[PDB]
Amino acid sequence: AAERIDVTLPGRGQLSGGLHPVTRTLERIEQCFSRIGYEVAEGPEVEDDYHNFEALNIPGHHPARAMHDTFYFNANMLLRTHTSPVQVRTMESQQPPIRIVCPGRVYRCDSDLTHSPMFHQVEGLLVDEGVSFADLKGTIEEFLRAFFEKQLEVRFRPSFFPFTEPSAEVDIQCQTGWLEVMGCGMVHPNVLRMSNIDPEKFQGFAFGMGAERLAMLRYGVNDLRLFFDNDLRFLGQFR
Amino acid sequence: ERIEQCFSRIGYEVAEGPEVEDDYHNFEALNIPGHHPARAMHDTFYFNANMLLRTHTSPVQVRTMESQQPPIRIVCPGRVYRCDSDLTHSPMFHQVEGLLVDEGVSFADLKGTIEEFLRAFFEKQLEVRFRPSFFPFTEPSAEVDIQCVICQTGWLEVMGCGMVHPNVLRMSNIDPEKFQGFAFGMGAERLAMLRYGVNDLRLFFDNDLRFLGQFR
Amino acid sequence: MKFSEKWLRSWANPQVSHDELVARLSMVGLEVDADLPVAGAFSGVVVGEVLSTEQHPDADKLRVCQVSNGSETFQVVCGAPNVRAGLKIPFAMIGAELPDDFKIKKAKLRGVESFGMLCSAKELQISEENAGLLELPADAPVGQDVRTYLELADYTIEVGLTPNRGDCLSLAGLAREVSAIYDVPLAPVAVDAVAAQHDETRPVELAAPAACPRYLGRVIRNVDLSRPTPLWMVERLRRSDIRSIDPVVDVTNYVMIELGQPMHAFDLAEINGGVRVRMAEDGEKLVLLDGQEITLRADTLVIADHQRALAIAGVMGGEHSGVSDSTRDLFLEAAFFDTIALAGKARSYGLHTDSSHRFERGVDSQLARKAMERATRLILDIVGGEPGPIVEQVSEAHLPKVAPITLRAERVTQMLGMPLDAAEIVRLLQALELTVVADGEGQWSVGVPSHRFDISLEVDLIEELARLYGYNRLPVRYPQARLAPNNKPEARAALPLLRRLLVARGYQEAITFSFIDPALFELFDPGTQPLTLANPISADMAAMRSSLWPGLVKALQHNLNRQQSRVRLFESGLRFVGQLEGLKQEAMLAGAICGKRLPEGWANGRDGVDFFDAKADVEAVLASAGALGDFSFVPGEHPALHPGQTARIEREGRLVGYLGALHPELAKKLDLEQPVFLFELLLAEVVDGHLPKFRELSRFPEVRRDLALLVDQDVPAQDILTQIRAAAGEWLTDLRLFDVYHGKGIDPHRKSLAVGLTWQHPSRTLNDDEVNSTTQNIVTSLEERFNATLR
Amino acid sequence: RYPQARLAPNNKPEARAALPLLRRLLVARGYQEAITFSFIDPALFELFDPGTQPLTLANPISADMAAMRSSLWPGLVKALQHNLNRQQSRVRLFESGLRFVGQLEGLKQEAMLAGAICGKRLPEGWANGRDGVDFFDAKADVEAVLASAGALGDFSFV
Ligand SMILES: O=C(Nc1cccc(S(=O)(=O)N2CCN(c3ccccn3)CC2)c1)Nc1nccs1
Ligand SMILES: O=C(Nc1cccc(S(=O)(=O)N2CCN(c3ccccn3)CC2)c1)Nc1nccs1
Repeated sequence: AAERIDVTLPGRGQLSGGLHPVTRTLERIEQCFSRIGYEVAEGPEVEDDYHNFEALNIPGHHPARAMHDTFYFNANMLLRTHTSPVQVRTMESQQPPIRIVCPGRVYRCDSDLTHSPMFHQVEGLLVDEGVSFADLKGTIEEFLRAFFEKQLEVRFRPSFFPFTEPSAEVDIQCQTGWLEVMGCGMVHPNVLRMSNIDPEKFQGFAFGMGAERLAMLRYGVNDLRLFFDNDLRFLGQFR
Repeated sequence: ERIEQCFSRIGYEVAEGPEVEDDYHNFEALNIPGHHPARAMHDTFYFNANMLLRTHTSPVQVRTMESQQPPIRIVCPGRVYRCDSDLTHSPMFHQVEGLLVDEGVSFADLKGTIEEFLRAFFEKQLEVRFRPSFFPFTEPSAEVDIQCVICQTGWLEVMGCGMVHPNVLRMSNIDPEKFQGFAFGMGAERLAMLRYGVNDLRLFFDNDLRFLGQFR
Repeated sequence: MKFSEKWLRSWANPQVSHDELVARLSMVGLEVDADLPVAGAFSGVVVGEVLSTEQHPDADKLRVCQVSNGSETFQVVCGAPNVRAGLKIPFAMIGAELPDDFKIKKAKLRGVESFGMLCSAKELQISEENAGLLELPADAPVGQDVRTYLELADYTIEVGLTPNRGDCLSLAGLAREVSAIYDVPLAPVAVDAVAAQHDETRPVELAAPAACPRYLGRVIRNVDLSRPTPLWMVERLRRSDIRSIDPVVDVTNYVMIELGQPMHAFDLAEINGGVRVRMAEDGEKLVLLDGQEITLRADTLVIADHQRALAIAGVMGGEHSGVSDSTRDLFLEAAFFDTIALAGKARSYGLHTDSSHRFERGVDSQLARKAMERATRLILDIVGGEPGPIVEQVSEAHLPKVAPITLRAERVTQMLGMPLDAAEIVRLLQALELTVVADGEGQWSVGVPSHRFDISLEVDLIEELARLYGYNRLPVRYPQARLAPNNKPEARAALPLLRRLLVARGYQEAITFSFIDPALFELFDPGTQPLTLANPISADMAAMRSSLWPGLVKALQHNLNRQQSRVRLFESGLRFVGQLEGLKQEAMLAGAICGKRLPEGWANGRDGVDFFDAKADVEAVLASAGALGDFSFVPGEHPALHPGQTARIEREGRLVGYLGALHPELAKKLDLEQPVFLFELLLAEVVDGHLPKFRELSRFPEVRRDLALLVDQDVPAQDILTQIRAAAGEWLTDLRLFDVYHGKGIDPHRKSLAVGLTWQHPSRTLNDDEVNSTTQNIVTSLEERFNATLR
Repeated sequence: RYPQARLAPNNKPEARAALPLLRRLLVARGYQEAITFSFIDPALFELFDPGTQPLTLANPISADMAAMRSSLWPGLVKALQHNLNRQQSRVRLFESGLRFVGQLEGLKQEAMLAGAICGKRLPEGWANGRDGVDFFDAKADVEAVLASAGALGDFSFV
C-alpha cells in the first residue's frame, strides 16, 4: 500500500529526427522499380561532353550544350545536366538485358525562382529483345498509380527529345485539369548503336522525372527555394 | 529478413496467415488424406477434432490460391509447430515457403530459382544438386543439396521443392491444364545454424544476452 | 529396406562397383541410409571336418582332434566345449591370417602338437558368438574357402523408401529398379508349380470382396517342425534385419522379403470348417499372437473360420490359430488386400508389422500364386510334408484396374524444358514394365503394371522420365514474368522499421514459445480461460499466450540469474484471445526493460531506468508514421501492472495497449527484486500514419512567454496542457513543459508546472498587448477549470 | 502491355551498412537530414581547406557559387547558422553527398556522410538535464554508425 504514483508527463530524452522530403521522394521512386528487378545505378557528377551529350544524340550546335544552360570547367568537362550519362556508362560496360534506375543530383546554369541551379532527378532504362511502346505505356502508367497511391488517369502527348523516338510528355489529373509530371520515349537507334548495342536485335525505353517536382505535388510544397534553405521549421514537417 | 529480400526483389509478395488453423487448409487442400500419419496426434498439436497449430506455412499459400487467380508469386515466412519434438527438433520453429503459379512454368524454372536463391543467400557460387523425393502436395518432388563449403560425399540437404500437384491446384479452383506451379520450403533455424556456425538449436529459444549479443 | 548386394546382383547385375551403385541409387530416388560390410577380413580359413577326438592326456579342459581339409588330415588341440567327431567347422590352417593381424603358427599345447586352429564366429569377426566353434551345416563342402561358402564378400544396403514405392519392399522390386536404371537383363527366381500329392483342401469365402478380391489357401499335411531353418535362408533374413524364429515363420518372412508377398501359416487343426474373409463385428474380441487382446471395429477386415476371428487381415495373426509345438499340419494363406480398406487400420489398434506396411503401401495383385508355389517348395524342403491343391477365391469385379494413361510428347518437353526422342521415352517406360502403344503423332497410351500403385496420371509418367534421365542432367531456366512497378503506401510504419528503431534505441530482440504454463498465464491474466492444447508436449506448455509479457519477463529473469543487470528486450508475435469460436489472433509488439538507464561508463550517470524511459521508447514507436498526436496515454489499471504506474494507450477511443511498471506482487511471486517496465501494442493500430501536408513558414519573429502554475498534486499534466491549447489562440506554434516541482517551497498537496508558450503570426510581428491579453485569458481559463495560481 | 522478364533471386551481402540504413540510424539518434549546394564560395572553401586549389567553374551562376566542395562541413555549418539566426538553439544536421578532390586530371569524386551538432544535449523538457552538447555526444553518434555492420573493433580514434 505504497505511494509510488506518477502521471501522463512526456517521456525522457531525445526522440527521432527525420529525412529530407527529396530523400523520401527518391527512396519511394527507387522502390517502385527495385521491387521488379531494376538495379540502382550511380555515376560521377563531374562528367565529359561525350557521356553527357554526344552519346545521347545531342550535337555540338545544340542550344542545350551552350554555357547559358550548362556549367563548364573547361571545353570538354562539365557538371552533368541529367543522370542519362550513368545509363550510357552502363550500356558501354554491359550487353542487354539492362533494367536500371538512376537517381541523382543534376545541374542547370539557366536558374531563376521556379528553377534551381542544382536539383534531383531519376532516370530509367530498360533494354531487351522484344520491347514495344505498349511496354513503355504500361510501365509509366503503373509507376504513377503506385507512387501517387491513386488509380489516376494517365495521358501521353507526343513530344520531341534527341535521345528518344517516339518521345512523349506524360500527364496526370489535377487550369487544364491535367498536369505534366514526366517524360519518356523509345531509345533512339543511333543512341544504342553509339554504345555498341544493335538496334536491329534490341529495343529499349527510357524516362526521366524531377524529384523536387514530385515532392511538391505529394506534400503540397509551394516554393522550390525551401528545399535548399534547410530551415528546421520546414524539415520538421516531414518527420 | 534475408530470405524474403532474395524474392521480394524479383516481384514476390510476402504473405501472412493465422497460426491456429483448420485441417482443410493445413492438410486436405494439400493432398494429405485423413489416414495420413502426419495428421496423427504424435506429430500435430490439436485443440479439437478440426482445429490445430499449423505444421507448416503452406495453408497461407492455400488461402492465397482460393482468394485470387494466377499469376501468384508469394513467400510465406512464419512460426510453425510440431508435436514430435526432441534435442535436434523444437516444438516451435520458423520456416519460409514459396509459391509461383503462372501459365508456362517448368521444372527448369524451379531448378533455376532454387539454385540462384541458394547462391544469393549463402553469398557463394556453390554447387547445387537435386535428388528425387516424394511429397503429397508436389509431383515431381526433390530434396536440394549444397556442398559442405559452409561446413558424406561433401553434400548437405538444405531444402525441398517440387512442381505443385494437379489435384492441389484443382481443389483450390486453378485449372491444371492451363496453369503450372512450383513450391518450396526451408527451415530458418537450419539456415541460421549453417550461416552463423550455431551448434545447439536450444540457444535460439533460451534468449541469453551472451548468445544474442553476438549478432549485433 | 535392408538387403544383401550379392543377392540383388544374382537377379540384376549393374556391372559397376559397390560405390558406384550406392551413389546412383540416391540420385534416382532410393536414398541409401547405410552400406556396411557383412564380416571382417581373413585368409586361409576353410571348411574342415572333425574325424575323431580324444581327451588331452595332460589337460582336462583340452581335446586332441584329427581334422580333414579334404586333401590332408591334421592334428589340432582344441579347448572348445562343442568340439566332437562329425562336425563341419572353419579350420584356420598354419599360414592363415585372421582378423586384427593374427597369424596362425604351429603350436605345442601341454606337450601335444597342433597344426591349425578351429574357429568361432567371434574369432573370424562373422558374429558376436564366442560360446564355441562355428558349427557349419552337415552338408558343407570340406576344403572350400569359408569366405566363399559363407558369401562374406558382401555388403548390406539400407534404403529409406518414400511411401509411393511399395513395390521396392522386396528384392524382386529392387532388382526390377536396378535393371531399369542400368538397362541390364533381369534374372528372376524361376518358380515352378508344386504338384498336389493329395486332394485335401478347406473352403474359402470372400464375404468382403472389395477389401479382399483374391485369397489363396493350401493344405500341407504331416510337417516335422523340429527340423531347422537352413543357413542360406537364416543369412539372407539376417542381412535384411530379420531374426530367425521358427522354420515356418522364416519361410513366410523369406518369401515376403524375396518376392514382396506377406504370407501366413495356420495350424490346420485350428480351422473350424474353412476360411471366411469378412469384416469384424463391433466389439468382437481377438487375442493376438503377441498376447494383446484387441477389441475390433466393424470397419476392420478379419480372417475368421466358421466359429470365430483368427487374425486381423494383413496385419497380425491370433494366438489360438498360429503354429505351435503340437502342430502336425498347416494351412497356408496368400492374399491381396485393398490398400484403401487397410489404410491406418493397423495404427488405430496401436500396431505396425512388415505385413501391414507392405499391404498399406500396396502388394502386387497378381503375385499371390507365384509366392504360394515358392513357399510350398521351401516348406517341403525345410520341414517336409505332403501338399494338397491350391484354393483360389477371386472377385474379378473388385480386382484393381488403373485406366490407360495418355502421354503427350509436348507435355514432357514443357515440364522437362527439353525434348526427349520417342525411342528414349518408350525405352525408359518399358524398362519400368509400362505398356507403351502409339496413339497418333507425339502421343501414346500407357498401361500400369500390377506392382505399381503410384502411377495413374500423365505427370506420374513425366516424373518417371525425369527421374531415370537424371534430375541434374535437366536444363536450368529462370521463370518469365510480365511485371509492373508497384509500392506500399508511404505513411505506414511496418514491423521491420519498428524493430530497427528499437535496436537503435538500445533493445535486443527476443523469441519466446507461444505456449506457456497455465499458472504463468493466470498470473498475468487473472480469470481468463486460456486456449488450451489437447495434446501439449508437457503440462507447463499447454496454454496459448494472450500477452508476450509472461515470456519476456521469464527471459529477463533468465538473464538476471546469469550475471546480467541491464536487460532491454523486445518481441513481436501473435496473441490468442478467446476460445475457438470467435478466437482472435492479433500481432503484438512488446518490450521489457530493467537495470540502469544507461550502460556502465565514465560519461554516463548511474541512475536506474524508470517509467519515463519506457515511455520515451513507446513515443518513438508511436511517432514512426507521423501520427503521434493521434495517441493518448491515460491513467489506467492492469492486473499485471503497478496501479500507480500504469498508462492505457488509446487511438480515437480504441485500445492500442498498455505501458507500466510490473506489479511488485508479481515480482515477488516471480522472485524479482529489481523494478521492471513493460509495454505491449496492437500493431494493427500503430502501422497507419499520415502523409506530410506542407504549411507555409512565416517571415516574422516568434514570441515566447513562460508560466509557473500551482495545481492540485493529482491533476494530470496532460489535462492542463490541453486546456492551454484551447485558450492560446490560432498563432500558438509551440507549448513545452520544461519543469515539474513538488517540494518544500509550496503546499504538499500542490505542484508547480513551468510551461513555455511560443507564438508566431504568419503575416506580421506580434505586439506585447495581444500576447499579454492571450496569456491572461489562458490563466483565467486555468483558474476556472483547475483553480490554478501563478507562482 | 507490361514488359516480360526471366528473373532470378538475388541479394547484396549480409554484412554491409548501406547509406539508407545509416540515414535511418541517425534519424533514430535525433538528427535531421540536410541537402546543401555542391558549389560553394571560394572564401568559405579556403577557410575549411587552406592551401587547396578548388575545382572552379568557368561559368558559375554567381561568384559565391564557383567552388566544387571538398567537404560537406562548409555547407552544414552554413545551414546550422541560418537556423541559429532564425530563433533555433538546438541544431542537429546530417548530409550525404560527393566531395571533389584535385583538378580534372586525377579528380576524385567520393561519397561522404557528415554531421553537425550544437545547442543543448537533449530537447527542453521536465525530465531532461540542461547540459550542452560536447565532443563525446558526437563521438557516440559516430560509434553507432561505425558499429552498423559489426566491425566497430576495426576503427580507432587517434
Ligand atoms: O532517354 C533518356 N532519358 C529521358 C527520356 C525521356 C524524357 C526524359 S526527361 O523528361 O527527364 N527530360 C526530357 C527533356 N530533356 C532534354 C531535352 C533536350 C536536351 C536535353 N535535355 C531533359 C530530360 C529523359 N535517357 C537515356 N539514357 C540512355 C539512353 S536514353
Ligand atoms: O509445396 C509446398 N511446400 C513444400 C514443397 C516442397 C518441399 C517442402 S519442405 O521441404 O519444406 N517439406 C517437405 C516434407 N514435408 C512433408 C512431407 C509429407 C507430409 C507433410 N510434410 C514438410 C515440408 C515444402 N507448399 C504448397 N503450398 C501450396 C501448394 S504447395
